[PDB]
Amino acid sequence: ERMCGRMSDFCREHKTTLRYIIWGILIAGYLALVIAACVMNFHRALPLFVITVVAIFFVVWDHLMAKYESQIARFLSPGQRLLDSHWFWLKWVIWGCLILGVILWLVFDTAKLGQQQLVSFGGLIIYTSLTFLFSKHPTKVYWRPVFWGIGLQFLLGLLILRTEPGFMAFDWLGKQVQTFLGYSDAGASFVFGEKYTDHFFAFKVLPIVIFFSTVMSMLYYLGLMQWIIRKVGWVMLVTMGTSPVESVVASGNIFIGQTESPLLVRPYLPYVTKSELHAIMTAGFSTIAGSVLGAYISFGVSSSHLLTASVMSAPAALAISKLFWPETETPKDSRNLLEAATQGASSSISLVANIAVNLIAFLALLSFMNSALSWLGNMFDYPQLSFEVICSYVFMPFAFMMGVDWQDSFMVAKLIGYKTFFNEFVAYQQLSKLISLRQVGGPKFVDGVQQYMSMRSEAISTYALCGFANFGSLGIVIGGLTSMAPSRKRDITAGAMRALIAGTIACFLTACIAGMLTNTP
Amino acid sequence: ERMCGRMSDFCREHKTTLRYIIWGILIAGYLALVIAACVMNFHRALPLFVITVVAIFFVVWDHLMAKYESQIARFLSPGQRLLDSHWFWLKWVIWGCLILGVILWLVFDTAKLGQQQLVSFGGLIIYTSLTFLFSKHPTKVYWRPVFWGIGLQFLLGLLILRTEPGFMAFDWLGKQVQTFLGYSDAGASFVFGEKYTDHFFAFKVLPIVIFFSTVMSMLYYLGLMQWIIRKVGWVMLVTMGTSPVESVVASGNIFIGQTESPLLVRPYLPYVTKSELHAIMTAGFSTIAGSVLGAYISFGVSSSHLLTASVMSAPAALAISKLFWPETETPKINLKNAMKMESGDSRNLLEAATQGASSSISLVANIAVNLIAFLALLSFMNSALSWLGNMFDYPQLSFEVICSYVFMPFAFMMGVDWQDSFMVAKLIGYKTFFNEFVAYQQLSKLISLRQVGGPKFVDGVQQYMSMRSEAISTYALCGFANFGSLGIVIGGLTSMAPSRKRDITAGAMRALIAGTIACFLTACIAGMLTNTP
Amino acid sequence: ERMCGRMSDFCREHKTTLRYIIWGILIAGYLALVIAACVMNFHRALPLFVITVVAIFFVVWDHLMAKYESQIARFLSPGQRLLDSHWFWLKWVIWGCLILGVILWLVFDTAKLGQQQLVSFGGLIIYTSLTFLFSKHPTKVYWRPVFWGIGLQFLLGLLILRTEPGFMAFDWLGKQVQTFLGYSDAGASFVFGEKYTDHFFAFKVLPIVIFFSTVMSMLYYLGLMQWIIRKVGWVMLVTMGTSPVESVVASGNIFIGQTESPLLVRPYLPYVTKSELHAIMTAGFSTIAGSVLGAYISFGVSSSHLLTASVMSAPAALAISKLFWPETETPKINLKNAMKMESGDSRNLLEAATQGASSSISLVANIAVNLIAFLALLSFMNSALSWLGNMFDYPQLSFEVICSYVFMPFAFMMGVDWQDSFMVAKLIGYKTFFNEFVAYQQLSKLISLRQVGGPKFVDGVQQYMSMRSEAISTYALCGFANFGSLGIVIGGLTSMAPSRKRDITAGAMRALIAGTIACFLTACIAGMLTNTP
Ligand SMILES: CC(C)C(=O)OC[C@H]1O[C@@H](n2ccc(NO)nc2=O)[C@H](O)[C@@H]1O
Ligand SMILES: CC(C)C(=O)OC[C@H]1O[C@@H](n2ccc(NO)nc2=O)[C@H](O)[C@@H]1O
Ligand SMILES: CC(C)C(=O)OC[C@H]1O[C@@H](n2ccc(NO)nc2=O)[C@H](O)[C@@H]1O
Repeated sequence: ERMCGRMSDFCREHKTTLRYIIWGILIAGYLALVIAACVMNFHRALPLFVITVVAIFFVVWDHLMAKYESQIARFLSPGQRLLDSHWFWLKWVIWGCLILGVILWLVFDTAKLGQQQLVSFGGLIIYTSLTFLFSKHPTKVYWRPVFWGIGLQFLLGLLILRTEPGFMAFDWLGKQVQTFLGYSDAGASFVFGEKYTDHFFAFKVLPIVIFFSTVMSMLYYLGLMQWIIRKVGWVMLVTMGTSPVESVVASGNIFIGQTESPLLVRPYLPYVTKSELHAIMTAGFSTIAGSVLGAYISFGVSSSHLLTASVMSAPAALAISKLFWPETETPKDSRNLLEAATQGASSSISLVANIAVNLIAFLALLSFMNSALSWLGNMFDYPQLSFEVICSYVFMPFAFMMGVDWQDSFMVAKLIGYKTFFNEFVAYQQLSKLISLRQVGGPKFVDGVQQYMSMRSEAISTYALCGFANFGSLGIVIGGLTSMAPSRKRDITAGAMRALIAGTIACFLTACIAGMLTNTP
Repeated sequence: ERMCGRMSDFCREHKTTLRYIIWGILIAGYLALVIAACVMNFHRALPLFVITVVAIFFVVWDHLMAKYESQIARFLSPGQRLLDSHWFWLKWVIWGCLILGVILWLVFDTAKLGQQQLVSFGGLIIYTSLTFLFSKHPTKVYWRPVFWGIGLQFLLGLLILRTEPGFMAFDWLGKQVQTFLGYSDAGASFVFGEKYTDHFFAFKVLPIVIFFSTVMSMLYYLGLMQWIIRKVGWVMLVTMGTSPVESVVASGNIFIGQTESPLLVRPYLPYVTKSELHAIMTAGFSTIAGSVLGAYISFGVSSSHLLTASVMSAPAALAISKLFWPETETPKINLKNAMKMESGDSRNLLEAATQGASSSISLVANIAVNLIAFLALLSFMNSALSWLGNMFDYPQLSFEVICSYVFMPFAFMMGVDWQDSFMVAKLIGYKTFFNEFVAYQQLSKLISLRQVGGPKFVDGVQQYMSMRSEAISTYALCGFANFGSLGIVIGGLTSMAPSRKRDITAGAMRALIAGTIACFLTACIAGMLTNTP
Repeated sequence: ERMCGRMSDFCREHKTTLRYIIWGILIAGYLALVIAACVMNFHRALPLFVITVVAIFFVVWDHLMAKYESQIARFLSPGQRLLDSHWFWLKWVIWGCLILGVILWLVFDTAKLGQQQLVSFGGLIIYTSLTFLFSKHPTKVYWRPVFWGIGLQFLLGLLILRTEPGFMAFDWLGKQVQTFLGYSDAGASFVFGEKYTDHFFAFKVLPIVIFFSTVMSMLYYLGLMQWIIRKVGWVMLVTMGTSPVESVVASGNIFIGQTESPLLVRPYLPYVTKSELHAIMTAGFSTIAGSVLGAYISFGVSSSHLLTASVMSAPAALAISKLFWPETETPKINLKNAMKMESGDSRNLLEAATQGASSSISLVANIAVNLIAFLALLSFMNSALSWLGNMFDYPQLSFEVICSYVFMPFAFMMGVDWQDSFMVAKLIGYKTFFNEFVAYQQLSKLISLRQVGGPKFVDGVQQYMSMRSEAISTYALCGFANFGSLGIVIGGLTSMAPSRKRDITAGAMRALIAGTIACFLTACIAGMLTNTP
């Protein structure tokens, strides 16, 4: 094999140039594919052209910023110095302008809609105050994230509710995510037989976790996910104090489940601070997944309201995490692709078992609590006593503060009780039943039991229920997070209940703002 | 800012008094609620009133006993001194009186009942004698634990089986255990859908283990379980005279599985002697766990007999271990060290729940895989036996036919009559080679056949057996001693104390036989007390 | 006490005689049973008489070989010496005669069979040359194991395929294995209910794995599989001349999986050379286990071809390993040490069964989860490919429409005709990227389509392929070489021998390619001997 050795030496002589040539050949082939697709039919080939243009623009921008960083920094430094010099009096001007804008908005927009929106605004203020009062570290609170989150959720709500173009983009993104999950559905269909839909959770919801684990492992190996995390971290750090990890988690949870989303930042989980872990859990508890979203738009719940609530939850989750548990402490392996995929698979084999077992145990305990309450009520002539009715009676003032008129406070409180102590699936079933009763028509009160509730109360209830804040969710979150990062086990269980409460309050805040904006048609 | 800090400091200054007052106010409010419930309608509120009275009495009793232990010991000392002084001649009188009482009770009661009761008593004597003969150190035997264990079993059986209020009380306790464990379906149905019943075993029976493990972890963290364990262990320690560590483990094994029982004394596990380790393994084998009790009651097995079997099996295991592998060396664990139990790592409730749930994972996985393998082996064995027996004009030959003749003498000695001893032998064989779940399934089928009625002999094959034989079989099957389950238990124990690995395997096989003999002793006593239909 | 010790000592003195008497009595009883069965009805007792006769013959043969090995070696030595003396000129004559015989066979048989068989032989030559070229050490290649492996494969294929009694024997064995695993399929109904057929894969295919693992551990404890492995390994070692460890491993994979086969030489894994480690990996990747044999035969795959491929894969595996990665260092493992296989440490048979059952859990879990992930990725890939192809007015583009063209040359060289090479190419692609289960499923569907009948071409798409192509595809797919399994093998083997980790990851992909080439060689040899329908 003298010839083989000579050829190997020759290739090694021009190894870099050979690699550059082959990569250039592949790039030329991809560009030829794009150009041919455009030639045959441009409208048909438009998405591939747009994707290619965005990718090439990002590559060029990154290279240019890396090369010309010195000149850009030197040019920008004087502006930063000037801003630092004049901040002392400029902060007052900015705050005054913002207060003036809020006053104008209340005067011209909300006052015209009706009196019920001012109550929504009052509720918003009350909720913020209460969250600050019971915060873990009241003194060490950073108010910039909170105000930015409230303002951002307000703007996004106004961008999705008032304008159709804003609606279209988020609809498109949701469709893409659901289409993505359909693939794990197909794999599970093969492995568990065609009758896998008989056992929905066990044979459908967990294969999603397996597939997402696999893909995320591969994407961390390739290096795209770290680029995404860097870009998101930078933009969010300029716009808010939020750190990159929790910002990315919160953005991901908009369309991804609570159990899947922490896999976005799995490598960083051991080294996150307590506040960032609390923010991760809270962001998980205050959003719903994609498949459930499809099933809820199927039941008859409005699609626009579900989408608006899902999008608005993330800023609200971040603001409530930063207020409820501020950050006092200072922050802070795959040889090839097949290794990435296989390691993802194995991590999944651990995760799924832990999740399932914890969920079983927690639901059993909750049912026992409810049955002991029913027994105690039976001894008092009121066997109907349970968690749901205690919430139907306790939650009425909060429901009224959210904006729903007094008459409909009871039904909204009961729905929130079902949602908190039973998955929001049953809560949305009840809500759709009430919507159907209203649409069919009939007497408002049969004898003394109300049948349905106004349209506006239905919208508020739709906003309030959009979240995975239950105790089964508590179980699956604890199990999954302890499987992902065993080192932080003692820390994960510490902030679980506060995370759950923060998630529920985030849902209530989104509902408060939505009621501030929406009006009965 | 500063005001909040000042308020926090002021609260901390009076933190103890304020917290005590608030907790007392909450307790008083609960008491007022109970009082109001009783006033409104006493009959409905009777359970809550009884629970409150019992809890108050036990709290007061524990507090007083802690307060005046020295005075109690001082008052007791003169009596102990006098008894020690006069024991030299009083021991013979006590022994003679005990022998006379035994003879009188045996003659009158048993001879009135029939011959099967006398046969069961003879079987008890035979089992004890055989255990004594095949003992590790027959010369170095200490008979006091043996006699006291047999006496405690007899007293428990006489108090439950022969007294109606006790029978009703234990039946009620079993019903409550079943009802409590039935709540696992709330989670099983959610996780596995409403069709979870379609796969009965996998999506009903296994989740019960998960729920029980979580509940026991929570109770161990809180400290309710340790209270009962300490009390029963103290009773056994004072009566029989066993060592504190083995007494605590045997008392715990009543309602805790064999795998999780030694975790109570894990910190001191390396320092146990050989005899104590053998007793630990035996007490683990002889008794069943609390999780399986609900499932077995569901099949139709009597709850009173299950509960009585567990309670009587604890002292059975201890006495048989002391007779079978007597201790020949000085123990190294103090009573205070043994009794004290400290949570491994549970700062808050959620951590305890999560830890129990996580352990149930491996438990259930091993259980299911072993079941699959061993039932496949059973089917193959039956087919091969039938094929071999077809050669000799006997195609009915199977595993059951061999087992019925093999184990017949044990069933006959336990007190079962001649004709029914073969079916009990079949059950014993199923339990010995395969875990007791399948044996209990077969027993439930026989019980259902009896209850439904019909011909006792269809053509020439008996369909069901008497009620007394069913009670005896219930007692003789209440254990975890299996050939298949040996390996796992060894591994589990070896995980807790690797330093003792060489010792654990040495006494692993003999503990299984000791546990089976203990089960047979409990069954012998039950057969003696029960009366023929 | 003293009498008991004296009796124990006396029994210890005669312990060996007691064991010998017990074994003699058992043997006499078995012989008496066989005699009774034969005399009652020789027709019914034929199978048991045959089993007894073969068992006695093998026992006698083993005893004679063990006792008189020295005399046999003494007698054989002069002949070997004379052969070595004349070898200098005899080797040319033997080689020329062998080549002449090969040419005569080709001309007389293969040309008459048709052109496709000549193409199959050409493909055999092409595969051998291609493997030689891209070899780790082309200059240092030992050519004896290559020619001897090809010769043994040809001899075995000729014997089984071209002789009817041999063809019937392997069919009979396949049916017996079907029945043996059907026992497990029945035994899983208890755990997963009577509706386990609803979820075919998870609740039928995996219990087969568990039961096979249990049976394998049982047999390993007894010592039969070790006997068979020793005999086959000796047959291959006397001919080829490979090393002891690699011969034993490649001779014990015919029925053992890849993950568990190295346990045979687990103690010596850290001392194996790089070449022998590669041979172990290759023999792992080029054979299937016996657990999956039943399922594949049930789908409709021919049993004779499955068993013939399993048997032929081992010589091909070794020949390809020795061609691809020839040995350049002296092994340090003795033949006596390698052939020795330590029996299971299990105290009894049932402990071994439990150990195997507990071991199977990780294998089943990894299989399931890898299947889920990889099929999800396949669905995503197909969707993206169709989306891209829609832009060029070709939405039919997909993963299989690329595999058909990518792997076509390999199928064509194997001897398949032009028209049917694309379907075999799709099957090869499915087996390479995803496990052979899915490829065999597609093959079963095509065989069912052929058997049912109907139009050969319903449209411009072919429906089913010829019979000979089905046999060739049966041979080519009989392996465990997957991208998905490339990880698990490494993970297990590093667990067995951590010190060798750096070496294991070096020779994994080459081992996988060697396994695939071994499968293709078996397919070529099979296709050269199969006449067109
Ligand atoms: C029970 C099924 C049918 C259901 O949909 O009820 C909603 C509840 O099921 C959990 N859940 C659901 C979907 C998901 N990703 O798509 N992750 C989850 O955790 C979550 O607890 C929620 O409350
Ligand atoms: C499916 C279950 C109910 C069953 O059939 O049980 C048979 C085997 O399960 C072991 N087991 C069970 C429960 C437990 N704690 O609740 N500890 C144990 O060890 C025990 O060894 C026995 O042999
Ligand atoms: C569903 C099962 C039966 C199956 O089709 O298996 C596919 C993959 O599972 C690996 N496997 C399988 C069996 C075994 N011993 O019986 N050892 C293994 O490693 C092996 O990689 C193969 O590709």
